[PDB]
Amino acid sequence: PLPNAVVQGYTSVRGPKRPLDHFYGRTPLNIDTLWHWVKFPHRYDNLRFAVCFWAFLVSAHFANKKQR
Amino acid sequence: IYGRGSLYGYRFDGEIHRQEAQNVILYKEKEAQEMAVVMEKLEKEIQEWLKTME
Ligand SMILES: CCCCCCCCCCCCO[C@@H]1O[C@H](CO)[C@@H](O[C@H]2O[C@H](CO)[C@@H](O)[C@H](O)[C@H]2O)[C@H](O)[C@H]1O
Ligand SMILES: COCCOCCOCCOc1ccc(C(C)(C)CC(C)(C)C)cc1
Repeated sequence: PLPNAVVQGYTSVRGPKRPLDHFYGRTPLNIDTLWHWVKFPHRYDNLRFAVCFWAFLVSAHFANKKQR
Repeated sequence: IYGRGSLYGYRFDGEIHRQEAQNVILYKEKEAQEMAVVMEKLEKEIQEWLKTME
C-alpha cells in the first residue's frame, strides 16, 4: 500500500534526530508536566461550601424580593 | 431560580407589564382632570346655596 520509505521515515539514509533537552537540576516543563505546579483545588473547599450556601441564599433573597 | 419560582426567568416583567406605570400616569391625569371639574361644580353649588340661605 505504502512504500517502505514512508514507513521508516527516510528514502535512503536515516538522519540523526537531536535528542530532547533535560534542564538538569529542575523539573521538566511540558504541557503534561503542569500538575507539579497546579494541583486540584484543596485549600478552600470548606470555604467553597460556605460561599455556595451564602450565594444560593442571597440570590434567592434578592430574586424573591424582585419578583414580589 | 429558587427565589423567582421560575426555571426560565422572571415574571411580571416586559412591556405588557411595564406599560401599566404609564397607564397609571394617564389614568391619574384623567382622574384629577375630572375631579377638579366636579369640585368646581360642587363648590359653585355650595357657594350659591349657603349665601342664599346662610
Ligand atoms: C489500506 C488500504 C490502502 C490505503 C493505503 C494507504 C493508507 C494511508 C493512510 C494511513 C497513513 C498513515 O500515515 C503515517 O503518517 C505518519 C506520520 O506520523 C508517517 O510517519 C513517518 O513520518 C514521521 C515524521 O513525520 C517519521 O518520524 C516516522 O518515522 C515515519 O513513520 C508514517 O510513515 C505513515 O504511515
Ligand atoms: C491564565 O493562566 C495564567 C497562565 O500563566 C501562568 C503563570 O505562571 C507563572 C507561575 O509563576 C511561578 C514561578 C515559580 C513557582 C515556584 C518555582 C516557586 C513553584 C514551586 C516551588 C512549587 C516549584 C511558581 C509559580
